[PDB]
Amino acid sequence: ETVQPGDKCDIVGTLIVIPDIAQLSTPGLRAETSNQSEGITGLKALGVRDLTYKMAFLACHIQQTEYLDLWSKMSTEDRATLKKMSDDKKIEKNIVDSLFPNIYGNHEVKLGVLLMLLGGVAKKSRDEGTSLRGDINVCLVGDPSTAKSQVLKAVEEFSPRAIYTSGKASSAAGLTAAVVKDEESFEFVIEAGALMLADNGVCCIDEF
Amino acid sequence: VCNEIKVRISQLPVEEDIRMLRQVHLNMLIRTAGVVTIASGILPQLAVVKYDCVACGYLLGPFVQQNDEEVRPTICPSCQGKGPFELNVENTVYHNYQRITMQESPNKVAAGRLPRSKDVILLGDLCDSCKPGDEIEVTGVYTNNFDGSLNYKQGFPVFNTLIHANHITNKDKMASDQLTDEDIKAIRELSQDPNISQRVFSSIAPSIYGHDDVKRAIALALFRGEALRGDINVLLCGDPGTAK
Amino acid sequence: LFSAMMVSEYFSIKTKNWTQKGDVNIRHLLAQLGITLHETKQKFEALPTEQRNLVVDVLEKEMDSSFATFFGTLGYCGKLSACDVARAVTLRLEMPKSETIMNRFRSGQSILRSSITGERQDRLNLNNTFTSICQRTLQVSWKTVAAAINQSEIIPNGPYYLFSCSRSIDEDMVDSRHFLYNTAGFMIRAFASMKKGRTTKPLIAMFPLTGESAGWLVVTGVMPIATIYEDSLLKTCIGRAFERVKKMTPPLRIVDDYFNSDIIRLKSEDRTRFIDFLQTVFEGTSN
Amino acid sequence: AFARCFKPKISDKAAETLVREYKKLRMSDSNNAATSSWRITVRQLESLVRLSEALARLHCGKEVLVEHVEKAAELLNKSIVR
Amino acid sequence: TGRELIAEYRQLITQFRNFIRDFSTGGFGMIYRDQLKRNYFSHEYRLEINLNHLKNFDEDIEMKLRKFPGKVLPALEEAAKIVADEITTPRPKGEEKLHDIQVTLTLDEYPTSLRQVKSAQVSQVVKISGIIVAAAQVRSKATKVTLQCRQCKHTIPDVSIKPGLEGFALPRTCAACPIDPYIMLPDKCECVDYQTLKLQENPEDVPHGEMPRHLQLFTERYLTDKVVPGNRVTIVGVYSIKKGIRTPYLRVLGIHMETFTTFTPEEERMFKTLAQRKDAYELIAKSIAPSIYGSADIKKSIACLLFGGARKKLPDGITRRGDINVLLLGDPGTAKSQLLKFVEQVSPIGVYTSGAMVLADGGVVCIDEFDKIHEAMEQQTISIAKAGITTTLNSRCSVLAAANSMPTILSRFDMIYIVKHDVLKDATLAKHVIEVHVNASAAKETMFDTDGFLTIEFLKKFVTYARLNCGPRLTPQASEKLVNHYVKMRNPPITVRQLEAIVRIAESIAKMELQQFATDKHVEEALRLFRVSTIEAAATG
Amino acid sequence: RFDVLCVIRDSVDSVEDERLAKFVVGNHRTHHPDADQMDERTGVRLIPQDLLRKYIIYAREKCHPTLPEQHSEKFSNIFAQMRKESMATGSVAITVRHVESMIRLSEAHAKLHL
DNA sequence: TTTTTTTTT
Ligand SMILES: Nc1ncnc2c1ncn2[C@@H]1O[C@H](COP(=O)(O)OP(=O)(O)NP(=O)(O)O)[C@@H](O)[C@H]1O
Ligand SMILES: [Mg+2]
Ligand SMILES: [Zn+2]
Ligand SMILES: [Zn+2]
Repeated sequence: ETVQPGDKCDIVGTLIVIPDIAQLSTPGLRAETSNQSEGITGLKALGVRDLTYKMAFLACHIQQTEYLDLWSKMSTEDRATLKKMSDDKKIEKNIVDSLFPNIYGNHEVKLGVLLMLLGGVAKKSRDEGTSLRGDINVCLVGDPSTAKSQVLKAVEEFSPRAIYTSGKASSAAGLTAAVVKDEESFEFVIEAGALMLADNGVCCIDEF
Repeated sequence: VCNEIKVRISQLPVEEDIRMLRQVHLNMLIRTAGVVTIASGILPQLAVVKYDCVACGYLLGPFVQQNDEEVRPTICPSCQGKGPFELNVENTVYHNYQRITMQESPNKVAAGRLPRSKDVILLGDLCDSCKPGDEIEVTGVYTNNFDGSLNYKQGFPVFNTLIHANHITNKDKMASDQLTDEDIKAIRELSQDPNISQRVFSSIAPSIYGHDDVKRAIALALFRGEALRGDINVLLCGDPGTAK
Repeated sequence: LFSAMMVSEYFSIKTKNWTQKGDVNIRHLLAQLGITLHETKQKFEALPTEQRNLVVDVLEKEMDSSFATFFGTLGYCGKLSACDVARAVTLRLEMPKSETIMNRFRSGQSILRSSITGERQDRLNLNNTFTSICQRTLQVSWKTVAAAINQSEIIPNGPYYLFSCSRSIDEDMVDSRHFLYNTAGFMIRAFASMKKGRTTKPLIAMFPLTGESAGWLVVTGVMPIATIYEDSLLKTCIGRAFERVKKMTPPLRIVDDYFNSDIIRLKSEDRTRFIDFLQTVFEGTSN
Repeated sequence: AFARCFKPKISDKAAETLVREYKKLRMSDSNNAATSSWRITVRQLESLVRLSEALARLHCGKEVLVEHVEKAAELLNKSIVR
Repeated sequence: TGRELIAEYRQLITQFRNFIRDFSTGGFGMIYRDQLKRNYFSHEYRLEINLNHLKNFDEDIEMKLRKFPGKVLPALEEAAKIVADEITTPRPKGEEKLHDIQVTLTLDEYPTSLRQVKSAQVSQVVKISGIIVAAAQVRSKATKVTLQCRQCKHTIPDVSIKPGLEGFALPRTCAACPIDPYIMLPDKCECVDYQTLKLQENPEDVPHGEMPRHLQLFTERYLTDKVVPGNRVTIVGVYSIKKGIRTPYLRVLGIHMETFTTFTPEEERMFKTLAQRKDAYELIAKSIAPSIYGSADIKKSIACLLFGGARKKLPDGITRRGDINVLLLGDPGTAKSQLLKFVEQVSPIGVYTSGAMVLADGGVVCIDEFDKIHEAMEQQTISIAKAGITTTLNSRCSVLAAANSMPTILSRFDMIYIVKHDVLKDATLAKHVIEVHVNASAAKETMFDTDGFLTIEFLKKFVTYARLNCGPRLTPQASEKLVNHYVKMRNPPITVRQLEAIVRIAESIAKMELQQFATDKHVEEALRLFRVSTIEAAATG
Repeated sequence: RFDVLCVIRDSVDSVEDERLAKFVVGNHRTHHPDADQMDERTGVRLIPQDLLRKYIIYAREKCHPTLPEQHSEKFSNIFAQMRKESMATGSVAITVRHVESMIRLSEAHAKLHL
């Protein structure tokens, strides 16, 4: 449980082969196929049945590929550079001109999307259970060839947890979260869709 | 009245998430919390069993019913042989049984994760004590058992796990609608004053300013006509943002 | 047994069940005596005989009274008690007042004859009489006393206490001597148990009538609790007090036709002058 | 990534400025009630507070100042006008 | 140790025989003996016993019967069989066979809550109350069976099966031959009826904000087909677990229920007295809906709708309809729905609603909100041909319709009204109606009614009497007027549909007087009603 | 099916905008995670909320108002006046349902004073 | 379960 859906990871380990263990009968276990493309034949436990195999990776190590105490801990280089950035009085222009270098004009749209990346402070009522939403929502409408898809693609490239979708190639199951059932197991399970993989992040919908 | 007094134990100091239980906690006492999603009906389960010996009429037992077994004898000692067996209707004992499913609270889940869930078993006077949707807190023993079909499902010798409940607190139990003599004296002293109608009307929703017609309609609708519908029905229509 | 206990005078005064704590008090009392709630709340016929004898012994020792009575048995039919048959006959004789006097007499005669036979229809009539009006009369009397205490209807008025209603709960029962005597005797002791010093005055009670007797009141009274009787005879003087109120001038609209002198009918308008005249009589005997 | 750990509070002059700017927005919409392309309700104040908090997070400020409310109102007006 | 159980069993049979013979209410009244004799000669092989009478006779066997019913109850049934043989011998020739008798029980106690049956009460007698929610078809269960071995053909006869929802296991190997060799003969076994029911707890006893719970019931022989869904019942039975977890069910031992076309000479004389009265038609029209003011011609029309015309079939096979149909138009108020509810209550068969058209063969349907079928009205049939189905549904009824306003379907209705400046008369009506509602608030605080109007229970019976008995025709002199009226109106929208509607109304008026024939009087009143109703639509809209 | 209908119309105003804005900003400013009373219009005392709940619970189950016959004279005349004015206006009529609603409201108002 | 296609209302 050190990793979540939507993460991108490096794994170190070994490649292994696992059998179809339901075909065998031994003391303590009879075969599930008897209770309820050609394989290997000959074993005492395989009376008439046959055995086949699947690949699997046996992980030895997994990791993802990429507050005052934390501020103290990022001590020399990060505090120097970030404090100079915080002192910069034209940081709004200097950030938007680096986030969107290929787009001319549209200063209002650039600033609004930059504020959407930061967002407000979410607050909970102390006993009612109600809450005040801190997330910001932005919509773009305009004529053909006005760089709407360019802006959305740039946001999804920059942000760490952002996802891009098209409205013509999506379903209500795949957009946010979905129900699935297993066939290794047989119980029902939940798939985290694109909105939940972009939880605490940005979901971009083109051709809404 | 009874045969045995049970001891329930509360305020155990260490809490665990459902998400964080490991093989360390097997056969240990733990406390968790969550939301009920599914509950079965109440059913009787075998507790203590005795059997007849068909060969000589001797009564075999008692056998305390274990958790996951079909307990039976094999030899009757009074005839020293493997006589046939029947269930003794007259001396078998039962108790109530229920099974529920509990999920992690949505408030406590971190970023982008899915909540986990466990099954909980209730026996005796713990049955029928909660509904789906209730925020509850459970104290019990965390245990494991083998399941060959679960082994065949996962492809590895995994084990099924459960919690046997020992104490429950339901956080969503409403307050008791019972009044003390002090409360009834306060109600009488309030009712004696002449300005009581305007007190009630204006003191409903004190943050909202004006709209005394809506306030009086709500106030007279909280009380009821005597009855032949006795209920007084109210409808509001208004522009968005008008605090309706 | 639970419903039988909760309307009696003794257990109501002991547990104060017109207040909020009554249910807790009776549950603790049953736990002390050693009787289970299920035993009290199932029907008394359903218990086994030894269990019945044990429970009756415990409650007899708790109530601590010298009462004894007669029992009649006939064949394999159920045993009856003379006290229970007396209550059934009384309530078929005296109620409702809208029926004619000969019909009420014949009804009481039929109920009395039903107790000395084993016939199914007769015993069914007797059990219906037990399980409707005999229960309902006790419940209405208890409700009257509880409402009186909880809403403070009883006031001092000089040398006596006065009780008056806004409405009577059931006007068919108000004109019965059994109802009036039992309710007033319960009410004075319930009122005197709440606070000290209330034992030395009589109580006067008034009930209103509506319909064909609209504008009339039924009036009766009970002697003080602290009175000492020189022997067992239970002498009273409140009917004599009402009778001497009637002789005063200018006259009042009093009806005095009953064979019992301590029950009268009074016009609603003459209530104030009646209160003043009765106070004059009790003060003139105090002098 | 660093700036989103900040949780700025609302200062007194910022609260006064929020009241004044909400009044300005609703007044101008009422002056152009038959011709404005989009209505103004209570929800715009929620959006204004969110934009002010985001600007405070951009400048790493520990409190919302007057300037954050002013520039949030300016950006909101420039988005609205149609 | 089987001889000890035999001694116990024969002792129980002796005691139950003594109970059935000796219990008495005094005198020569041995009630169970007399009831058993009367049932046996009525060919009902059953008996019913009160457990409190049994407790007074002997407490011990009653206590044993409650706590061990599966052991003790067959002894009681056997004792009943023995006593019946003693009572009825010597039986006549052809009746020598001794029958088998079912014993049922009653018990006077408070019922147990269905949520509060303790687990200690398994295999004990309990009393439960509830509502029957479902009832399955009757099926057969085997009581005694004959077994035969597959290979060597050795037999085991009269193997008896225990009651309830219990199976039984066959012998594993031959008694005189592989694994499981015995088979069951279909021809040499005994069978009895059984039925399964489902019981719901009473909605009064459900705790606040919860759904009711359910229990399954098993019934046998004379206790089958006694109940229908919706019935309220109290049941005495054994609490059983169905064959470490099991589901429960109740095996029923006793059920207690908690709940036209035939006339007397008194009823016939009452009907004929009303028919002999001169003001009978006006009296019935006044008796329709007395709580609603005015509307005299509309009430007369509703009386004509209730009684209807005659129904005819000529030698060529073409039938002629007897039903009559009425439509109401105008403002949505003025107690139209209350009039429809009154007709629903008074009619011998009928339905109120906003398919539904089918369900009233010989009855009356009231349709509210009609602005929401032409084949149904004229042909008394609807038809369909969609993908993969073609059928016709046929049913005969009269229709009363209320609208709030197609010109096409107006041809299908015999009478039409427009209900439509009341305020001065409405002041007196407001005084009367508000006095009625304040008197209803004060209330909140058998031919005739007290006010001279006819009662519903008499009116419904009288309509059901008249429909099956009157069947009138027209006189020739009555027929002569309609021809001249038709020709004059048509040659000064006149159609044969309207002519036949007028004929039906005249027959309907003559039906109420219990006449052999209709005359010029009934024709003239029918013409007045037709003009007053129909010409409103010609004048308006 | 509704005894009472109500309209809540929007209106632009400096004073109501100020009261609403100050209330909402106060809600944010106090719900940040680390961060005898009388009515204005009348001076009339408020009731504590749980005591008002207990008041309603007692009044529902321990009080049952009676209705004497004499008030029919007021209800009937006012109904006849209202219905006559509505029908003469040529509008939606006032009917017997409104008499029912008036009786229900009077009973509830009696229950308020117990 | 969810997804994709062709006939029917
Ligand atoms: N302000 C701009 N600066 C630079 N390139 C621009 C600008 N506006 C439009 N373009 C160009 O317009 C082309 C279309 O961009 P695109 O992202 O598809 O806009 P769009 O509005 O989403 N088109 P469409 O999806 O059909 O509505 C690209 O080649 C962009 O480089
Ligand atoms: Mg694009
Ligand atoms: Zn043995
Ligand atoms: Zn064989």
